[PDB]
Amino acid sequence: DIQMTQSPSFVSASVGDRVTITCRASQGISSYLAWYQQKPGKAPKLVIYAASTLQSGVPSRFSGSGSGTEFTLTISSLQPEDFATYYCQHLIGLRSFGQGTKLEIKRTVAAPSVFIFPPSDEQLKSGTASVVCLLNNFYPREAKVQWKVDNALQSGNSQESVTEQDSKDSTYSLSSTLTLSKADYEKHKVYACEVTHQGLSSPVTKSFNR
Amino acid sequence: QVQLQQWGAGLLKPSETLSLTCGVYGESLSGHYWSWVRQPPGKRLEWIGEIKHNGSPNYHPSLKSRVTISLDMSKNQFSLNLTSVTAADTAVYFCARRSNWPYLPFDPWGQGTLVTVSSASTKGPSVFPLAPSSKSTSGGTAALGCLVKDYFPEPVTVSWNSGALTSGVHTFPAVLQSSGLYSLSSVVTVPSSSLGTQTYICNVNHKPSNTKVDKKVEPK
Ligand SMILES: *[C@@H]1O[C@H](CO)[C@@H](O)[C@H](O)[C@H]1NC(C)=O
Repeated sequence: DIQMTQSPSFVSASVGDRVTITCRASQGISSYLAWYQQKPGKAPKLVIYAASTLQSGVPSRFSGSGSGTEFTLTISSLQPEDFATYYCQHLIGLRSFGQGTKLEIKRTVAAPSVFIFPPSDEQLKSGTASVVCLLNNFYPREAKVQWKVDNALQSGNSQESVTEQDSKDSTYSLSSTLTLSKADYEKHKVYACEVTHQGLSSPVTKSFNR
Repeated sequence: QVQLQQWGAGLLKPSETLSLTCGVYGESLSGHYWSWVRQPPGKRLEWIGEIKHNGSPNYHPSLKSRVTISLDMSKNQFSLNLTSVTAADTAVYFCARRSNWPYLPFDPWGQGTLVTVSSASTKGPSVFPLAPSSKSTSGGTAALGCLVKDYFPEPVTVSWNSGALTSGVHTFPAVLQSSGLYSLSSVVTVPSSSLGTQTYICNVNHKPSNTKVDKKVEPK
C-alpha cells in the first residue's frame, strides 16, 4: 500500500509570509497527486491537481511542484483566508490522502489568564463534581495543565478542550475539567490547577478550598 | 454551476445500516464518476469508493463487503450504503464528483453529513453555573460561564443574554466523555465592576431532546 506523509504536521506563519508544505509518497506515483484546502466544519476545496496544475479560480499565489515521491505546495504570500488544513491525495490506486498539514496564524507570545471554578451545589446533588480550569486568550497553543488535589497530582480524571484560533486576535482558549464523584470531592480540601506556558515567567497556580 | 446536496439519517445504532444520498444539481451524472469520502473526527480523509456505471463500482478493499454505491439515474442522484455499522464508522461523510483521466481530482464536493454511531440514548443536558468570584478577578476582569453536561447527541447551542452578550465569549468544542455523553463549557470574561449590577444568563438549547434552559449565573 502506498503511503502519503505530509510535513510539517503543523505550521505557524504570519500573514504576508511564504510557506511551503511537503508531501512524500512511500513509492513513486509520477504526477498523480492533488492538494486540497479544508476549513473546520467544511468540505475540502481543490487547489492543485496533477502535482503542479492550478484548479480554475485558484489565486496565483498558490503553486505546486514535484514528481515521483516528493511534492510541494507553496503559498508565496499568505492572506487570512489561506489559513486552513491542507491535504495531499494520491489520484489513483487506493486514493489515499496524507494526514494533513494545519497552517495556523503566527503572532506574539501571549500569557493565559487562568481561572478556576469549584463545582456548583446543584451539581453536587446529582452525585458528580466537575472542577473547571480556564486558560483564556493565549499564544502559542501549547500549554501544560496539571490538577492537584490536596497537593497530589491527578491522572486520568480530566479532559481538555481547545478553541480554534480566534478570527481576530489569533489566540487560543483552553478548558480543563476535573471530574470526581461527590464522595471523593468531599473528602478533600485543596483544589488547584497549575498552568505552564511559554508566556509565563513561572507556573501559575489557581486554587480554592472546598 | 453545480451543487451536490446530501441527505440521509446521521444518528445510528450499532449493526444498523448507514444510508446516504447525494443529489446533483446543475449537471447530469453522465460521463463522470461519483464518489464517497469519509472523515473520522480529527482524522484524515478516506476514499470509500466511486461508480460511473451501475454494476461497475470500485471500492476501498477494506470496506467492499459492507459497502454498496449505486446510481439513481432518472433523478441524477447517487447513494451510499454501509451495513453493520460500529462506532468506528463515526465520521463526516462527503459525496464528490470525479472526472475522467487525465483530470482525476475530487471536484465538486457535497457539504458532508455528520454520522454518529452509538448505543447511547438521547439525553438532554444538565446546565450548571460557573460562578464568578473575587478569586477570579484577573486585574479588573472576571470570568464566568455555564457547564453543559451529559447530553446526546450533538449539538447544543449556547448564547448569552439572548444574544446581547457576544464580546469575550468562548464556547468550547464538545468533548466525548467516557460515559458516551457529550459535555461542553461556555465562558465569558466581563468587567468585575459589572458583577453587582449586570445580569448574566446563558441560554442553552438541545433540539434532539427539545431542551431549553436559561440559567442565571450569579457571583459567590
Ligand atoms: C440501503 O440499505 C437499506 C437498509 O439496509 C435498504 O433498505 C435499501 O434498499 C438500500 N439501498 C438504498 C438505495 O437505500
